[PDB]
Amino acid sequence: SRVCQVTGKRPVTGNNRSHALNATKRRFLPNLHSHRFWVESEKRFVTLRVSAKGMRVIDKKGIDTVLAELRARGEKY
Amino acid sequence: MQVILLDKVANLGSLGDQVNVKAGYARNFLVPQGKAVPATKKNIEFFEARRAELEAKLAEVLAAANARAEKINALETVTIASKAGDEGKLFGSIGTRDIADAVTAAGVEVAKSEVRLPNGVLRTTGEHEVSFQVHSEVFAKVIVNVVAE
Amino acid sequence: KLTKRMRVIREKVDATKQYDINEAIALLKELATAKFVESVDVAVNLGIDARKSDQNVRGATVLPHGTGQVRYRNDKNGIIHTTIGKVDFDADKLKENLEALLVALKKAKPTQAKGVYIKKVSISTTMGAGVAVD
Amino acid sequence: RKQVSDGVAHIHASFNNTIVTITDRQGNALGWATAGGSGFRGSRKSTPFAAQVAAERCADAVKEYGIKNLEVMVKGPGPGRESTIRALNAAGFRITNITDVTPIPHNGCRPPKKRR
Amino acid sequence: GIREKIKLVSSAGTGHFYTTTKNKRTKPEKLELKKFDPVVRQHVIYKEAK
RNA sequence: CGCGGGGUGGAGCAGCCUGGUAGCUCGUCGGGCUCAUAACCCGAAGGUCGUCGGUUCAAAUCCGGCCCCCGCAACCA
RNA sequence: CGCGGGGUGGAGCAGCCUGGUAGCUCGUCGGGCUCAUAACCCGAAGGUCGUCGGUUCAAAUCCGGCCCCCGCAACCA
RNA sequence: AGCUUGACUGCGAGCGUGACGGCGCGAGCAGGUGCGAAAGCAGGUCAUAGUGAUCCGGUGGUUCUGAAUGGAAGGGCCAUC
RNA sequence: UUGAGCCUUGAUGUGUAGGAUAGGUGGGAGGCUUUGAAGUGUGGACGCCAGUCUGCAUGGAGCCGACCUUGAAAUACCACCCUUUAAUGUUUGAUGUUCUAACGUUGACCCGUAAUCCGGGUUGCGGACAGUGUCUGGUGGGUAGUUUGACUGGGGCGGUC
RNA sequence: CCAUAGGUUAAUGAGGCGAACCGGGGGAACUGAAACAUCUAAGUACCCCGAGGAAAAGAAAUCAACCGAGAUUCCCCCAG
Repeated sequence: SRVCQVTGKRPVTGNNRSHALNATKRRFLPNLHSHRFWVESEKRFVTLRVSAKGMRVIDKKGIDTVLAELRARGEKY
Repeated sequence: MQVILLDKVANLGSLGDQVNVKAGYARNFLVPQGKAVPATKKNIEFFEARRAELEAKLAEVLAAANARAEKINALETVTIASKAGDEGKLFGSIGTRDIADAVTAAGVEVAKSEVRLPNGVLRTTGEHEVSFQVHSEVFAKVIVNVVAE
Repeated sequence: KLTKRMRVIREKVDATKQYDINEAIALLKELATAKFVESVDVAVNLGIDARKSDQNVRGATVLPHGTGQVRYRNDKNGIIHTTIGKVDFDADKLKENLEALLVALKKAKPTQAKGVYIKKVSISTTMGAGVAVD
Repeated sequence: RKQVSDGVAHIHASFNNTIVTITDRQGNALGWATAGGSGFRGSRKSTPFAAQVAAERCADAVKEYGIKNLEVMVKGPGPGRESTIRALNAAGFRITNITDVTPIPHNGCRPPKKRR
Repeated sequence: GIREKIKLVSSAGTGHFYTTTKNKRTKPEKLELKKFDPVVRQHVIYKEAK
């Protein structure tokens, strides 16, 4: 499923308003991307399905610290 | 990214400054190689106290050792046996690891990833000047000899 | 290519850091020294449009120290120029008179003029550099 | 500017015109003049006198470069071909060696049947 | 029609205005009439406006 | 309505640029010339260089108002 | 039956639209070139603007009756 | 033909005409104006067609309001597109 | 490399009158020179090619403002800028080329594993392209929702409102 | 190479069902507008996931108003 492994941004639905306000159900998809992250302690690579903003959270927080949060919820990376 | 370095990046690296680089440049290169580290108050504390003292020179002590690795083989002319055909044009297109397993068998304990071949992948037969990578600017030019069997 | 005398004068002036009204009057004596006593001219840069007929600003001012009646009329640039007296006088004399100048300039403030009026007012001596004050 | 010392003049003399250009020894052109741009529209376009002023107006525009000696490579038959070099001799240049580079085929493609 | 409507603005400080039409293609001069002004209650001249 | 820039010899256009320079092609006439229309060439007549006012030693150019025109995008009373 | 368009020298077409001045080509007539005809060169004439009436200072033009020609329509059962 | 701007502002008893919206006439009163010596006349044109309701929005004037207060934006009111 | 803005600084700009390849304006008449001068040698920058400018130097310590014909005064000194422009610093952008770490890999090989899925690891090939999300111009009957008037000697056509 | 992935065994919990209610994730149209596109119908029907006996929300970066009140939830007014 299109779910960011870090932030948990699932696809949300909204409308696709035209000029004449003709609403038509559209869906917003999170900017997901598979990326190979490097964990310093384990000295191995970890590929996660992360959103662009999700990379910044892995950037600001400790990469292993956010990995700690993932195993806290019980989802293997 | 306001990353603080650990090594001598050849263009903006002075071992320890807190320069501003693009996000990709750090997360894909400097970090996974150990050349630098994203500036955190915690590791900066461990920098101007623990790392900037002698840990800074710890990386450079083996750098001088690789300067000797620059000349493990004093002869600088390694002979390798290779099968070929008439008028040059050898049997098979060699690889860089062809040099790796031959030179370590007769001298320099080198690996595949550090030998640089500026002249294609050597399709020409004779004596050519291949280069090694022991440092960022320190280069050794060994002339390997591929002669027809 | 410039000569000796004017060389040190521009070297005495930091062309980017524009000075205060308090000590800029004292900085013109840093420039002036000749066989005859010079006078200070005030080049007032205004942000009005000179191509329009509705923005012709000019008038006369009776300066309390003289040199006195001083007239002025803007050019095809939107910048007007005036002089206020000889530089060999009192420092505070030079201070208070130019203050009355921008008051007189705001006296004839155009109604069709858009934007901040006083752009960059620079005072300068006959044989010295130009110093703009805030 | 570049101040090129030597140069090679080229002359493309056809039956209805002549376009003389002046280039250096490396082939990169540095200016030209035609008999068609010197006025001469029609019958006068294919005349040796028109080839004369073409060599003169090409003697100019190359002044920025000021070339001393000049190699001459004339090409094709026609009304100019000779009055363009004599005019270029008196142009002031130093004609080094004159050659004929006419494109003669060895019975290649077939020429038209036109003209009656 | 092709007769443009104009704005007859007052002369006094008040912004009171009269409104009427005018064929500019025929009469190229501006109107300078005299009409009543209700906020000061007097008769002043009125000038052209768009 | 808001915006952009033009009126230039019988026609269009350049010159508007950073202000002092009315030229080119087709057209009319006369002439040279060929068998001859034409091609070619010389010269002349032909323009308040939109209108008024202002700035200036000088404006068709700069500036303001305006007549008209072509084009652009918008038009949910 | 109705809609739209048209009727202009001898022929074939413009100008009607937004009223005051009718042009292009061929043709016709006179002259020239040629032994002569054609072609070519030069000059000129020729139009009740379908017809009648009205509105208008003025009607080929705006409007209506009528006549002729052309296209469309003339339909569902 | 001379002189001028009543093609005026605030109202308007009493009537006509319409299902209604709405349209039309109007002596007279107050301020002030033009013309005339004066009495008086003028709030368009001999009269009857020349024109569209509302919503929304634009421009100008008016502290009427303006969500804690002082202001402002935005509304209301008037003129007007 | 190449555009643009800007800063410092050096240049840049001949109707005609005329010694002047001078834009307006502007305070005022001394600057200039021995922190090595007028004249000239010579190359260059600019060039409506009229006459500016200029590094080094024999030389050697001078040069010249109102004065004059001008609408103007002399870049002798200096100020704010208009045009044209040059070196530097700086700021980002648009292209070109190379590289490898992101990414792709429906290439070969090895392992999980007797599995042409897949995941991982060597290596090779591309390569910051591609592809994906968000915003956005165009196209869009492929698709969906609908509109498509009334009067009328029945309706349609014509005409009317 | 180490290490992990993978694999075997033991221990514990879960799965399905159930009338309505409850929270969250997706989400119509007929219809009204005397047509219809904004709008309404309605975040209703319906589908899905999860939970309890109730569930939800909940102890103010809440209002109020220059005087004060004090979490949430439900009902009657406020008020068509």
